[PDB]
Amino acid sequence: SSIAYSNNTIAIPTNFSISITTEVMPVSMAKTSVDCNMYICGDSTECAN
Amino acid sequence: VGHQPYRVVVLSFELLNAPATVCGPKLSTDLIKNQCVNFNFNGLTGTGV
Repeated sequence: SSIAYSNNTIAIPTNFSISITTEVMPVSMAKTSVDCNMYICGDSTECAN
Repeated sequence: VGHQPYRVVVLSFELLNAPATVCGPKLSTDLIKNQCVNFNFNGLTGTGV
């Protein structure tokens, strides 16, 4: 971009526009739960012991 | 005893997902369904329904 610096000049807007922007924010994650034996062992009595 | 004949027989087994050929001297039991019951299917021992 070309920007010209001046000691006695100012640029002022003469019109305006309305801009609507989106911002997506994660707020939560899936709640998970696990079981000791059913995962590590399953249904084995000896493995549970 | 070191210098004496010693008849040797080596048995090699294959436990594959194929029809069983050699089985132990166990007795089959009736089928029980819809119950958490220990089972032994051709050597596959497990707990399930």
